[PDB]
Amino acid sequence: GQHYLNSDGSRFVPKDFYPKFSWDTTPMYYMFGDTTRLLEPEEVEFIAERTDFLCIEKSHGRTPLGAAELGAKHEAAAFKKIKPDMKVLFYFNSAYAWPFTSYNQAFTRNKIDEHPKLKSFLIVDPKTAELAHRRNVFFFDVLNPELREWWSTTVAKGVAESGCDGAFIDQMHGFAWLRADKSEDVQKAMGEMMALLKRKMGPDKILLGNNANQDIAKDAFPVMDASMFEHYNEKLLSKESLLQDWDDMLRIAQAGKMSIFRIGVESDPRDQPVLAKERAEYYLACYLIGAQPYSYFQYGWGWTLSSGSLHEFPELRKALGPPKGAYDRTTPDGWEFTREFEHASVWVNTETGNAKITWR
Repeated sequence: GQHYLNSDGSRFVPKDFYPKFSWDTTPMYYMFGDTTRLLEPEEVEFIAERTDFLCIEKSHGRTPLGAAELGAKHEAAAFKKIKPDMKVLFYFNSAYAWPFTSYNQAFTRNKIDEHPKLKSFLIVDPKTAELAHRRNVFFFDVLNPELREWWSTTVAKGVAESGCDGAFIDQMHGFAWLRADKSEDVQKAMGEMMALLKRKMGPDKILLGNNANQDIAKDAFPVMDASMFEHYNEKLLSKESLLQDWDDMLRIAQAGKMSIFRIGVESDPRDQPVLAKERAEYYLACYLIGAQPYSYFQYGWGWTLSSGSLHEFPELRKALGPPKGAYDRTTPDGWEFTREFEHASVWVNTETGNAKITWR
């Protein structure tokens, strides 16, 4: 146990700028924001106790501070006051031009025409010859090289201005379904944009891509340091998808990269805190079956500060310890999986949705 071991027994060698990792208890990642307010010191303390790795969300502190990147700057400093080594990521979406940061302030129905260069970065709906939009939120066009340059510089500027340790990039699809004949170009362009960002952030900055395990992100994945399994709907929590997760988590770890295995019980088949606490054992088990060095669990029922980050799920605080080996698929075509850790025995049936972790 001198070095962290992937489930294939190979050694995981982290980069110097990675967050802390340990198997002592479930390795945790947190991600949260609140448009309406900053964290109270007591809330910073609560989260800081439970994680070394978090991300501030897309709108945090927008109302009190006026711009979401100042929310990120505020919390990054608050957390680092407590744990100077905490890793705090700045959020930026690669697809939706959410107008929550100063950087994106022009991407509104009433301002965009006054910014013709920024407007030219956006997808046009061929059905209207006007900007494509989702409730008047416009769509970056990754096929536009000037957008790739602007966006990657902007994100790097947001990481620098906020004092964050890197970036969480949301979305990898580049709206490929809107230009499906160019899907391969979109995937290639996305990789180009991420490589620009990775370079522009300079050394020692973490790049986490959301859902970057998906084939659509293959050109982006190499320059990423981390990828998140978002489990954003029921299909992604199927027994087949969970087995794919576990396969992907090994591949990610073998690449020296980190994974975030994120669960929002809003996507559970079944009052969210009660449900979340009841399902914690099952979803933790799903993570532990596939867990690797420098993989982290995120748990709650959404993305707001009030969506789980400030609740105690006692399973997450129990001693876990290093895995004693890879999971065992109890029968070759069945959906029961077990795995042993130094302080816990995991059993899960992903066909039926039942699990039991026996804490020793």
